[PDB]
Amino acid sequence: SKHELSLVEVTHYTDPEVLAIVKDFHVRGNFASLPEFAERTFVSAVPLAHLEKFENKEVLFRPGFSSVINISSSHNFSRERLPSGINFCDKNKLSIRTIEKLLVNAFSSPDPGSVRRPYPSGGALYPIEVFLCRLSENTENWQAGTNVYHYLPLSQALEPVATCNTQSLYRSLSGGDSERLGKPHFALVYCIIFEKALFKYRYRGYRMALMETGSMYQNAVLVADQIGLKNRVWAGYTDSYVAKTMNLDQRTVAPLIVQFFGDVND
Amino acid sequence: SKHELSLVEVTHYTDPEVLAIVKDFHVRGNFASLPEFAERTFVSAVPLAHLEKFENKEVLFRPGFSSVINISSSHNFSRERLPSGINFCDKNKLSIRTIEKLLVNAFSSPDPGSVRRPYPSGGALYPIEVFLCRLSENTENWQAGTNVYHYLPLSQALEPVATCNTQSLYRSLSGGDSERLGKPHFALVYCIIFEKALFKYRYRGYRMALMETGSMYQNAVLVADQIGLKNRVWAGYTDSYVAKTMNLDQRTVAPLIVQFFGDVND
Amino acid sequence: MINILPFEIISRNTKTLLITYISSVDITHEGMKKVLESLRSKQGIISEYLLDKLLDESLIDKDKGKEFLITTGVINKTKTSPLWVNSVIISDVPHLFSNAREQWKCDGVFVSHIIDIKDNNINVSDSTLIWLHLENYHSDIVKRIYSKFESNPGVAFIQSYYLKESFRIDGVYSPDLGTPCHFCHIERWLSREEKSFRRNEMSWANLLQLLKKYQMTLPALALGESERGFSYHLIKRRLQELTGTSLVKSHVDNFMSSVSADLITCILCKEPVIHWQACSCLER
Amino acid sequence: MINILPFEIISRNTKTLLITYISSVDITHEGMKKVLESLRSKQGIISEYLLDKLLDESLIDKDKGKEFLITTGVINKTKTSPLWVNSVIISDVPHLFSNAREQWKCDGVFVSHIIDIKDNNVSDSTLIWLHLENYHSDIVKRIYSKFESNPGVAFIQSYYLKESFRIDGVYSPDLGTPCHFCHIERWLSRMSWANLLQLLKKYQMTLPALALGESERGFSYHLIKRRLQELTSHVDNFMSSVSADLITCILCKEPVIHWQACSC
Amino acid sequence: MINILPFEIISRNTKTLLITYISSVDITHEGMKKVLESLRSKQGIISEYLLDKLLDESLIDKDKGKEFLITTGVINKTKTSPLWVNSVIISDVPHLFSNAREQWKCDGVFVSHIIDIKDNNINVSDSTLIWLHLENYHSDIVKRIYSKFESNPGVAFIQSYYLKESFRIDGVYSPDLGTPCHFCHIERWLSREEKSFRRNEMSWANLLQLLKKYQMTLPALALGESERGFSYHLIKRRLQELTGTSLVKSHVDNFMSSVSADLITCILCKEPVIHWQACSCLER
Amino acid sequence: MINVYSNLMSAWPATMAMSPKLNRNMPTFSQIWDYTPASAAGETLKSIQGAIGEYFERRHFFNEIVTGGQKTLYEMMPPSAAKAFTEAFFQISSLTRDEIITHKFKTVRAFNLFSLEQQEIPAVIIALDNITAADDLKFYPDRDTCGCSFHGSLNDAIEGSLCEFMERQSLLLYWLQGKANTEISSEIVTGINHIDEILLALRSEGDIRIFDITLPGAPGHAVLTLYGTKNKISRIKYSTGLSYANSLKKALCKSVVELWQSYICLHNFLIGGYTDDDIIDSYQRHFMSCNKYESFTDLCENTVLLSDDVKLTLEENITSDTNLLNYLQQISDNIFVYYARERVSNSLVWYTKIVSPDFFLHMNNSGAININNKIYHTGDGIKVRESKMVPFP
Ligand SMILES: Cc1cc2nc3c(=O)[nH]c(=O)nc-3n(C[C@H](O)[C@H](O)[C@H](O)COP(=O)(O)O)c2cc1C
Ligand SMILES: Cc1cc2nc3c(=O)[nH]c(=O)nc-3n(C[C@H](O)[C@H](O)[C@H](O)COP(=O)(O)O)c2cc1C
Ligand SMILES: [Cl-]
Ligand SMILES: [Cl-]
Ligand SMILES: [Cl-]
Ligand SMILES: [Cl-]
Ligand SMILES: [Cl-]
Ligand SMILES: [Zn+2]
Ligand SMILES: [Zn+2]
Ligand SMILES: [Zn+2]
Repeated sequence: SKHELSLVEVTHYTDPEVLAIVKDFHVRGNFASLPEFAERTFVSAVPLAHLEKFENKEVLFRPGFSSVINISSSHNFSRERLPSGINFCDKNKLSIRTIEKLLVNAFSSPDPGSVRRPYPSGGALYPIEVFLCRLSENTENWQAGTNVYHYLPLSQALEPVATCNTQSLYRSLSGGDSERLGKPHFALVYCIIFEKALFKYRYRGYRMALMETGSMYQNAVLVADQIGLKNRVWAGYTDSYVAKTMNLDQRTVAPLIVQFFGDVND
Repeated sequence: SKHELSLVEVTHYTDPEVLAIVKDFHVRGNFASLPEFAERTFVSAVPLAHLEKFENKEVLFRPGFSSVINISSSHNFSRERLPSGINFCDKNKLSIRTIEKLLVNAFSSPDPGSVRRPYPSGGALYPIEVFLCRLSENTENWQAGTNVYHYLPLSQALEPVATCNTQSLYRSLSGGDSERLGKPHFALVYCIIFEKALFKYRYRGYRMALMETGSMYQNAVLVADQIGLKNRVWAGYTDSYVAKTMNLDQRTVAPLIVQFFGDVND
Repeated sequence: MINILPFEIISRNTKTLLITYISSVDITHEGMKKVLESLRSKQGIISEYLLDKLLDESLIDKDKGKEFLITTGVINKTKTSPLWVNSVIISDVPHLFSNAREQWKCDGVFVSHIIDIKDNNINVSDSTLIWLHLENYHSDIVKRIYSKFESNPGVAFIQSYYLKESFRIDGVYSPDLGTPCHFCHIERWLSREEKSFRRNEMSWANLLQLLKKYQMTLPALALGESERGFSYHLIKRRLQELTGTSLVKSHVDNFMSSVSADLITCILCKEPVIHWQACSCLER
Repeated sequence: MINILPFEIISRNTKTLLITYISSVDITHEGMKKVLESLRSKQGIISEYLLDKLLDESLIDKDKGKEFLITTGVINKTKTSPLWVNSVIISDVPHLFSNAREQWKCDGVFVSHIIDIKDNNVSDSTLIWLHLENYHSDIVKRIYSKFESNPGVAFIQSYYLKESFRIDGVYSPDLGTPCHFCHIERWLSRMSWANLLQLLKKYQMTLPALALGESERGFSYHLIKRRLQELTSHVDNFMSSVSADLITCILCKEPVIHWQACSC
Repeated sequence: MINILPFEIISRNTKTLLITYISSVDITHEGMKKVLESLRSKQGIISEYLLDKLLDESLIDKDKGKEFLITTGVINKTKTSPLWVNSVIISDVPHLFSNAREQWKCDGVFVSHIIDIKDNNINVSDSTLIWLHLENYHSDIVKRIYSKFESNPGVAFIQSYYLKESFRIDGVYSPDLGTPCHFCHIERWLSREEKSFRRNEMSWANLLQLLKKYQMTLPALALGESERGFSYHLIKRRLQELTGTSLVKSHVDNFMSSVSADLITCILCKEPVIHWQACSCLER
Repeated sequence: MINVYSNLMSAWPATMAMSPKLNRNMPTFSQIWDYTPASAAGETLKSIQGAIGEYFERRHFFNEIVTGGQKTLYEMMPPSAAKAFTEAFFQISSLTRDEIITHKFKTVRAFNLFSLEQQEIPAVIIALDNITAADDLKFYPDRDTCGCSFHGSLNDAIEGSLCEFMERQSLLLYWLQGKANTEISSEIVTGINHIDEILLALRSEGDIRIFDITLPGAPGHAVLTLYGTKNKISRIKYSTGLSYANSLKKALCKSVVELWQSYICLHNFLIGGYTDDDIIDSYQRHFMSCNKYESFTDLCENTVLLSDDVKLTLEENITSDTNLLNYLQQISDNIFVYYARERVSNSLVWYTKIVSPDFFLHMNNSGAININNKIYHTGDGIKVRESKMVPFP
């Protein structure tokens, strides 16, 4: 509001050849991921059998050789990142205040007058937006009936986005694998405004945007761990369905990644 | 070595239509960024004058309206992320041990028998690789003459990659804007192995890879702050030149982002 | 739902061979040949009750015959209700789909009605897939169909039509799922067909065109029986992927997408299309 | 007219060996060594004026020398024209092609007769399309027996292997392109498929197409038309099989090479 | 280095007008018209010493005339030494570049030698840009040139040649910078030209082709003077972008890239190409 | 990369893939797979050409050998040759000379390497399958692909077959007697980045030796590169490579890449969790049982150098550019080239195998072999090695 930017200003520098080509590419990685398509689609090109061969491995620059320079684990002062939560339970009530701690710490400065955020961005453009999705009736809500909000990292405020019911929003965001997912309390959805990602750096802005998105969800990963929230970054969702459900215009903005939050328990 | 994966196993599931199309796209965002092209190229589509209009702003979902839900900065328990270092100085010697703290904390578990890393990855595939580039004569070296290494996050070891001289490696990585950059001590270079990023999830694996890269450099950002290192994520480099300089085969692997490290002082 | 898959059972005198997409088995049982003989007449679907009754007549263990018929590729169990209850085909050449309702039951494809575009007061149930096939294209035909059915609950549309030497099957337009409509597709194709050497198809020439009422037709070559025979098969297989007996799973990144076929070379091309900036399908 | 074919010449301690695709020869006379030395340089093109100039320079005996090179498989007469006056379609489902002769004239394709496979009582320069819903090696062999020797004749076979509709490369005795049995042997060279094709023969029964409906036949109808259109012309037009998955409707072209063990 | 840019100075009797790409100025000074008259004869480059001497003869303040000539677009200062000291053009049609060495000095383009492909013992200095232009294409010609010069320090290559109705200028092959070579380009184009409806151009048909010695030619239409006149201008402008007086900066994401021109429509297409998986330029 | 797939109904194998690699200076490894795998390493195009060529080679000698009737040895070829084959087969079987010359062998086409006279030789020696010469296996039961080669040109195929002949005859006589002509410096620097990178890798993991094991007096250079390591982290404890060329530099460079190729395939076989049930080839299962430092040390510490000084340079000499056919003929007149051809488009492609009953007929002296021939007799070399098959795949 104090720091508002109009996209009309952005669109003055847009190369439309670039925009079309980035969108055409982007859409190749969109999924059609629903329960009703589970038995007639697949996600993995590698069969279930052979998958563990590829998981949690190193590729070498000198395959077959082992002459390395070892580095001690005595230099490590961190925690182990917790296992990524699966099969979530919403037996407990979750406060707005706990969600507020996640959003403030992961995306905003401690000084509410500042503009420096806790992750960097190419050209200080910040083309990625965070939306918050209320997915459980046991989740506490700021404004009744409103289950989608948009977070303003500088203003440090929630902006109402949608009053779609809790069930629909969880249907869209969970895609085909909701059974295993369980019942999380909320989710952040990270989105690229294409024209803001492309207007200064052209094609390289897309790459810079997509990497920015990971810096964001990782701050969320790290922040969540510290306040006692299990989480899971999530890619199994129908991209256009989440957009429609969150009242997003896909010509302007698209969901890159969904991240789930809540407890895992009885 | 204990966790080695051969790419020959990966390449068994590769769709070559997908691989070609992802590479064709990727290359649109490669830069030709050298000192000798400074006066005959540009990077920004927006003129210098008008740039501050776009920097450090919010876009609203309700442009023109201000009815928000404010969240207090009392919930913030973090530090402000330090200003991203520019104009680096290598007056001081920097130890290998300080670089070892960065690599171990940002990319590896505290338990050296574990495989869980401190950032998540789609399908636990981890298609991004970290290379380390020695850029100053005052930087301490593990093995004499060797200024490029490859970090093995599970094995927690450096693997020698190149014995290119310090000057060449800094020339390639700094691109056209080395004057302002200054003299950093080292840099991490993050790289995508295309076939490992695409073999399970197809086109969506590219997006998942590029976001993973940001989770990595952000852990680096956060880790560096805590141990007293200024840093700067960096996109102004000639992509093919950094690959050649680090003896990378561009048909297999490509530099997504460079990140610089060192002191800023007299 | 137990689906019957394509197989044959052949015998001369002594030997008996089951031939399926998965396997070829030398049947040494007498009851299993009987059951296999029974399943070959059954068109597409069959009830687990009826299967058990065929097995029980032949003295086969219900669970140990089901493991046989499933593993050899004669049948498969499927447990998930689809997104679209049923389908209808609306077309300017309904003659071309006279036998399709009967025939495509063995492909596991439930098509309730073949409808003529000339009809009035055509209704459609909730959660239907509307296949609009047109040999003589006109944008207004599609506008009429969208106008009528766009707000029907659970509805979704496919459109098929010809352009130059190609047979175009648009991606699935689901207002619920937020996917590109017909007009997003046809604009992708018309830009591509022009000699610009540029992806974005926008000048002041185009801006002036947009001032006129949006109506158009397409150039396309004369169809024979064979080009229709080709088209009929692609329509069936696309309906089968979406709503029918799955034979080969589709990846999630191209399940909803357009399919374009060159009628000369017979090459298919599956492409996901973006929303046209000027189209209004998202705003509705 | 005259195409100089590929060959090698090993030549050592006075002796010289010509090896062609078909033959092996001890080259006695030294002027023929010069003829064959020179002619190794050509790539598949010469007017008899060219060839006879080379011969007469050598002084072999221009008439007989052309006889030698034709015999040995060094050179041969290539048909300046397109290779086929018309096509004929022989089938175990000829009812499927009743109107084919009438329709396909519009696409520049000229099928003269449809023929039932069940027959008894085929021109010069004829392409024979043998389409079989019920495949058996002996049915193709039967058709190869009746017309293998016809002047300028060629053959093409199509059939159904479970989910795949198969169109073999064109088998032309005159052109020297591989037959159906070359296709089957290279496939089987790799309960198996051979195990299956063995029993079918061994207990006397054809291989049916797996539940072909109208739409599959329509898909097949049109491929056959467009393939006939392609043959109405590099070597690789002929030495190329087409394979069409009936589920996914994906066509897939693959090169053909002979089996050495095969007679054709 | 002070570069002179394209301008005109025109006068009839009373009035005097400077016309440049940036501006049009009504000159009311007498010394400035003299200086402008002097700079128009000077071909391309000029020394800050000589400029000051032209200004000093006319009684113009050295810094206040330099601000005039710079801002109005008559000249500009440039301070950065290029990646390539000089250029050579090697061609099968060297006649086509007889006057190019003299002419392209006013475009700020230093071309040391026009070389015939027929010559033997052709040498090249360090940090040279080799432009190989071929009307009659053959891959072996390029192999010969790469064989000779690939290991020359600071070297880089451009290749130009015709294909179908198009004039192809490959991206810059710099062994130092690690960029795609000629063969990476021509393989991009040949896949694109085939009727596959598929990006990847690989079957067992191609695998068998790779067994034969890599040599080829290209089909292309008959060139007139005009198609050569077109080609000559594109070559100059590309050399000017790379090594000459910059008139319009290029973005960093397409500076090194290929440029393809349709000789019918006269449309340009700038495309960055990837390394061909089978090519060996990276391994050298 | 490449990534060509063919269905179960195809004439073509299920997979051809070029392997991706991080290091631009490591060789390209291309591979074909269809129910052994054929592979090749080196420069990118050559890696692909090799792998295709290796697959074509194996296919022909396992599936496509057309016999040409059924004749006795003296009926099918000239008399001096038929004696030579008789005396070879006499050693290879318990069967007697009466049984051997009355027997009608299945025949394949061949020509004499020196005179170009056409004749036939026994198919049993050429074909690797049981069905082609089934009733001839009692005479010659252990067959292999020594001297085999596939190429688009016949001169190339024969050049290839000759190099393979010289490799294996050199290797066997090396194996049996222990004598090598010379040792090249293990710290030699070739100037070729992918060769030097491999050698530097090897010296870091373990030790190498490099011996010139060429047939005494022969022109050219069979170079044998050897690797061992005690290192407990390493899964490859032992590897080897062997190539023959006119050039010592070329033969050394080829040898180093052959080594890397065995080192890398087995390494991957091992780390992948592949079991004994995956290893089918007889010579491969042997090579795996040899993966131990014993193999290296047994070779190295028993090698006798006919020139004890170590070669710091890769220079030529008066012997190395003489005529290989003259050398071979001085030893024996009876050296035959099996040949075959196929049409591919408008080209001919060619298969060849160089065969001689006056040399070793295969490279497995733990099986049934002609141990007595014009280059070796029983009791010349190390007696224990006459019984044991060389550690070489
Ligand atoms: C970009 C991205 C996408 C992901 N998508 C999914 C998903 O679709 N479904 C899922 O169950 N987990 C998903 N994950 C979580 C990973 O599977 C998980 O991080 C990985 O298995 C490692 O396990 P850990 O996080 O418990 O250490 C995703 C992670 C990332 C970074
Ligand atoms: C993907 C990415 C690329 C970047 N590239 C550059 C660059 O090329 N040059 C540069 O000076 N800074 C670069 N930066 C640093 C940003 O300019 C910096 O984060 C931003 O101006 C905000 O300033 P701060 O990080 O000091 O808060 C990059 C940052 C990111 C995340
Ligand atoms: Cl799956
Ligand atoms: Cl700039
Ligand atoms: Cl109506
Ligand atoms: Cl020269
Ligand atoms: Cl050599
Ligand atoms: Zn639309
Ligand atoms: Zn045949
Ligand atoms: Zn190249």
